[PDB]
Amino acid sequence: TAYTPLDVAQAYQFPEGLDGQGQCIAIIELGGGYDEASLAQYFASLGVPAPQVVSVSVDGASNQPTGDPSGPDGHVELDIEVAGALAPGAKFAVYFAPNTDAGFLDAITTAIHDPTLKPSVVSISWGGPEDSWTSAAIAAMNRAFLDAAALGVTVLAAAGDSGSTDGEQDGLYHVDFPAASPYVLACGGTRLVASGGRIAQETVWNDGPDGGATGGGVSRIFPLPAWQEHANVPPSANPGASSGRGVPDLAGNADPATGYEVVIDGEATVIGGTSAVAPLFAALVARINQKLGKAVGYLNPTLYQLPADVFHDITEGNNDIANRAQIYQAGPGWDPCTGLGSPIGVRLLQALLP
Ligand SMILES: [Ca+2]
Repeated sequence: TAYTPLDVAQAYQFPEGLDGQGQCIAIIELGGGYDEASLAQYFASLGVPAPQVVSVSVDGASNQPTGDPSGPDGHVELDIEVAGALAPGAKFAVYFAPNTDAGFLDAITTAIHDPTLKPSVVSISWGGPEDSWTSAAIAAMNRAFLDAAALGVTVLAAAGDSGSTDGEQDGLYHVDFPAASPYVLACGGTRLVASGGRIAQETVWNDGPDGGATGGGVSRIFPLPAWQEHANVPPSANPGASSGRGVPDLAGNADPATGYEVVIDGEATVIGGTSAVAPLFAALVARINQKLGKAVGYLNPTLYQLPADVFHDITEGNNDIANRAQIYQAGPGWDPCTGLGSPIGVRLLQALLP
């Protein structure tokens, strides 16, 4: 199967009447590139206004599509098409930086502080397991997310496509950064079966070692935040059992099997992965900021205090691609596969009207 971004949104009941207008959404890109007119073509087919999109060169990098769908272009255009389709009245801001610790950082800090585009939400679909980041990068990164929160900016982050071990093949369980940061809205992945706006089934994304699986777990670097105390986060599965930030916060369709119908470098194709969820939730936020007349910024503490019925709870599956230990597994309420679960659009917004 497969769906357009609009089908997913309708599955998650995104609130109607909101196009994200007046909201600028930033997107972080670590290479590759998009073709403007081509994007403008994709939206038309979806029957949506083509959003205004701008490229910002960071550290000497820029919008440079290579033509390889499977290269960074697939990543760039999936980001813009998924969020562009759902918040088309919003201005889009794409920061390209070199694929590095530093370039990643300067991209995040430039968007966050950008005195002209002024993004209210930041969608990030890049990362690496948190134990592979320097201390310096980790510190500057959190300093930047802190800065986000303070400026009223909502930062979302894909939590990874390589199950509970995150492609760090050493036998232990690992979560990705920046999803692990508590200042970030960590986005996991699921397999959505849905029709007519009603969700039939929504399970943890896990197509095995080779099909990809949502990232998810418990950070042994960032401690359990106060707001996760009632979420029933388990200690890390790794030996030592320490206490830590449960990853993700929210989850949404990412299974390629039930993927997104896109157009990447001219070809029609169906792709999934968690790098689609963060731009997806990025559009929801923008619609909500639009409704309230104010940017919602940092949501994490709020989210964990809202009524559970604000979310579609995912209770079946596990994100273990490494073994048959079923680490970690989905369950009632918060779980280290899907978080609180998939947000219910109208419900999220209702609970945020003051
Ligand atoms: Ca659950």
